[PDB]
Amino acid sequence: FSSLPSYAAFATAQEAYEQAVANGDSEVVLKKLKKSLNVAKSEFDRDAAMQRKLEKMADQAMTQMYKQARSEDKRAKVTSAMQTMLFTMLRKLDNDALNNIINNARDGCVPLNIIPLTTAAKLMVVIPDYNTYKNTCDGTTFTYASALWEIQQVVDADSKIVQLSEISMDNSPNLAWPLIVTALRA
Amino acid sequence: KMSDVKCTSVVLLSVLQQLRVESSSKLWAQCVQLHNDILLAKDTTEAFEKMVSLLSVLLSMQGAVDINKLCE
Amino acid sequence: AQPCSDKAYKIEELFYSYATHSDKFTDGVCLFWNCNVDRYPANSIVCRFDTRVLSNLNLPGCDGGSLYVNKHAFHTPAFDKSAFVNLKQLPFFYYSDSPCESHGKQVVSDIDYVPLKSATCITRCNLGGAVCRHHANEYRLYLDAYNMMISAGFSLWVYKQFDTYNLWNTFT
Amino acid sequence: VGACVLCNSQTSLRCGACIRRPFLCCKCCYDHVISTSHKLVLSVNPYVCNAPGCDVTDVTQLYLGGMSYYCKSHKPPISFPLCANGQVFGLYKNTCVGSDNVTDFNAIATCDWTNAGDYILANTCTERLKLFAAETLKATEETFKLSYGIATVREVLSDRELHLSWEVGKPRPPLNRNYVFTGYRVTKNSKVQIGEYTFE
RNA sequence: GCGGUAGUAGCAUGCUAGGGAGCAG
RNA sequence: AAUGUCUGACUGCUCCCUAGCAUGCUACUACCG
Ligand SMILES: [Zn+2]
Ligand SMILES: [Zn+2]
Ligand SMILES: [Zn+2]
Ligand SMILES: [Zn+2]
Repeated sequence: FSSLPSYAAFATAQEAYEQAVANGDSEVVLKKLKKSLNVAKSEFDRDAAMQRKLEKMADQAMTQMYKQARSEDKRAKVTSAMQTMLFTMLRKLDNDALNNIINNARDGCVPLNIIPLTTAAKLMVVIPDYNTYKNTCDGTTFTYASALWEIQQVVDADSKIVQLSEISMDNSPNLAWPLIVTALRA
Repeated sequence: KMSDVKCTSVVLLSVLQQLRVESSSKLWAQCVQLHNDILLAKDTTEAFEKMVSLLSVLLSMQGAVDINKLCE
Repeated sequence: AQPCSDKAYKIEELFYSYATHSDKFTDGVCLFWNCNVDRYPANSIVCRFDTRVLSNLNLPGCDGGSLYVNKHAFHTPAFDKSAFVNLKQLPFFYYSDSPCESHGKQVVSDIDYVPLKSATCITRCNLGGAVCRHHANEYRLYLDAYNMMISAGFSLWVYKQFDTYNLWNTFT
Repeated sequence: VGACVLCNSQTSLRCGACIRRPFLCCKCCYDHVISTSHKLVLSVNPYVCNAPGCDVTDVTQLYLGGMSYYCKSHKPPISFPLCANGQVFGLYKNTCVGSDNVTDFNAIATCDWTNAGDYILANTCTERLKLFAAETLKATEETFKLSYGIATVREVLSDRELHLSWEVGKPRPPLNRNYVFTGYRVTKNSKVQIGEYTFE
């Protein structure tokens, strides 16, 4: 606690007391510079004390309002923080099936149920336009989730069963773009 | 490594539940089943196939626009 | 204890031990800087690498000490407390002595560095502001550096007569 | 703590007398306080002399003496003027841009929104000042037309229990979170505020 | 030159109370 | 137009923060004997 006028007062008191003890003065003069220097400490300790109290009070007020702001701003944004965390984790995993279906979905191919695991249990998929059909459904086979599937039925957006060979690049505009494929597990 | 699978499965179930999926009933039962099965698995492969089967749920809906976060 | 060909006439061949040389170097101040010995003389400055810290660099050596490998493989004995019985820890600070960021007059007429002030950056502008923005950035970076070193596990110590008031007094 | 709503340069300052309390880089805040009626700036702490009763809310009359803020008649022998060097004593002072046509916002802030020309002004600036004029126009509406509020306390009861009374006939506004009032205690002397206050 | 009481500050211990948290059956 | 409210047991121990009171310890000042 230096930036005090009481600091100047107390320092002058110390300097004068040092002069009194170094000049070889009499007995009562040092009592004036001891009673005044000790009243000086009884005021300087006090003002430095109260100022450090107010300082630490403001400091804990600061830490409290900081805690509050942090907590509330985080509670605001869970619905997005969770999603970004999930996807960085998924990308760090690096498996073939996961990435296969994530890329199919970012293109437009999404399932319509839970991907089953047994060799029975059907599986339905939405195909957006026919290019991905070229990159995927080749003949009676179907590759999804890095596993093999047998196509068993196709249909476009207006619920029309669509024959297999019926589809091609030429006849492509003759079908509703969102085709639907119903396959089984190999 | 397997711990990473368990951990991401926890996070995925949390996301699903906060997307109101528990409103529907049988679907939430299946999701809880797969999550609790993954948490107790011992080998990595079957845990991975349960993981993909369970992620298929989140993919089957249009609440999360993956084409945004898949920007790296 | 291993002097080079030259500098031998400078660096006398000495291995230290508080069982012997404790009573000779009494004048001035020693400096064990990563030279790991037994308990240190009461007027020393030491930066001894802690061993129980973990990371990917240091590896489990022997015995109860670890092998710290980043450039040249350093082996360090087991960390013990009875080495610093004559010393104390070093409280962080940031001494400095240089000109002030004076976009104009050098003294009291140049500040424009808005800082809520620290209490330990004993710089050259600690009046009221109180850090020439120069020293502000310098304090920030040096704080980060100290943090990173101590996170990589280096424990400093100092003689018990250390103080901070005296540097302030040296400023004026 | 934010970005200069004109310059995007990062600002820790807000315009007190201004209705939205926006972020203005040291140069932009300087320009507003010298080009308008706004002389109050809001940062981590409100800018005012901290001598007992010294209600110096003019941004141009404050000087950083010691650790507290001071007027001229209060600054200890160690200080300097905040409002100087074309910028204000505000964080990120070096990374300040200073908008060229602050007259835009300077007019959007000191208007009444009852004239169509002010609407033309809002319609005829950049998108940032467009949304700023939007917020300030809705703020002018709510502060004028949409409900109101002055009340004088009758007596204190406890730390959070208080007798009030509005002025008989004055608009008695609803008591909600989106309704706060500037708490003024006038000693005689000392038109000092005690903060912002919602009631229920 | 001592005692005493009164004050004030500093410091400690303890008890109560209030709040936040952790583990256990 | 409202506002407002949503399932959390019984114990035991422990750490942290704050407040109060007394007590206890020490110093400074004052009065009187
Ligand atoms: Zn400087
Ligand atoms: Zn600006
Ligand atoms: Zn304004
Ligand atoms: Zn003043």
